[PDB]
Amino acid sequence: EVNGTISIGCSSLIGQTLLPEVLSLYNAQFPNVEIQVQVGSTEQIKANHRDYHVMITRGNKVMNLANTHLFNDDHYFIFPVTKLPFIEFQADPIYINQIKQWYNDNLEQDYHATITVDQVATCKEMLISGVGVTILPEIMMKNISKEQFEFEKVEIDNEPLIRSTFMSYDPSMLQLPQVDSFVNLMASFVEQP
Amino acid sequence: EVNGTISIGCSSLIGQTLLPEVLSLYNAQFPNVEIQVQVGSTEQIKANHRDYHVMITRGNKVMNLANTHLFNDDHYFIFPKRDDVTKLPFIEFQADPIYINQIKQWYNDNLQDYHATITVDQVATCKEMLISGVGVTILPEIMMKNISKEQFEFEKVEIDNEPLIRSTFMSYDPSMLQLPQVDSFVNLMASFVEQP
Repeated sequence: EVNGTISIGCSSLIGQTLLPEVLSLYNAQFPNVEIQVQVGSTEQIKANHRDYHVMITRGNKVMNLANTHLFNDDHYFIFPVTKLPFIEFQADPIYINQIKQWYNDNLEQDYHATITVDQVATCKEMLISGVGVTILPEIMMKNISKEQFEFEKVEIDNEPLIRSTFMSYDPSMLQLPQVDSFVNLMASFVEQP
Repeated sequence: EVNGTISIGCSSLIGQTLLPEVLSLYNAQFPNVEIQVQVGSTEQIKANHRDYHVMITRGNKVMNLANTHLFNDDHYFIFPKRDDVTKLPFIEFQADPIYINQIKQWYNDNLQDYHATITVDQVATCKEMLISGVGVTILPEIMMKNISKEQFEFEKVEIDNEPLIRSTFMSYDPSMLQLPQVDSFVNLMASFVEQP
């Protein structure tokens, strides 16, 4: 009975972790809805906001839209250290600067990124294949061998480095049944029992 | 010693499969080279070709560049462990239309009419959608690692028949070979893709 098209734009990391799980529920409850997913950078998604009924991004609340905080991720420094290449991914400069500062503080030498990549997913695969060491958000940490790697929680002044994920939309869109459906499902999905 | 910076642009699927393996080798041999990787659509990459010293894309050779064929992928139709499979949603990814039309055609021939219920941009998302039980899909074989052979069956895609294959290419401006870090990367790829 609910049946249009919903166009979702989200951070790339979300598209390989949260979103498939969410879409399994959604499609099961609303099978007659056609789903389009586009992934990319937050800044990309925000730039293209008009293409999307709903955006899921990382960083901060988006301007002139409703926002729902979905969750926070912790971070882990992952290594087989000063001599190994650090793999840096692309994000807003405040967050990268927290990681740089942490590396400078808790390691001996100066932070230098030998390899820089767009996406966290690529970064993780670079890690798994031995290219170097990196820091990951914990939601990206599954299927990394606990035998080959060590995991150290990243804290700054004894407070975990965290990143927030948000769902953003124009409240007016809730007039579209298929969108209202997705936003409500999502309010439920992000609560913990 | 080889240094400077190399800027690589590739298809998104390549950044999770081939490229880490290649970059482990490359960084081991040429530790003083700074590496930048950008992933995306073959369209996107080719559009931004001036940001990149080297591109690795899927489809066909790129125009006004040197091209090196790297390899070919087979394809598998993947579904929960089967002939009640047309009642399940099919997940389509974005690629050039000839390629997508082969997949559609094969579906129509071998199964109901093709209809994508979920469409996503990247093959990797498509695979994670598969793993999470959203539906069934066709994947290139290089994307099939870690898909539980306990939960899923794998059927090879053939068209008259003639497996459905997709080609990967490395493209570059031959003048770039004057940059030692680029000449290095390209020669390394030449042997990386050969098989013992």
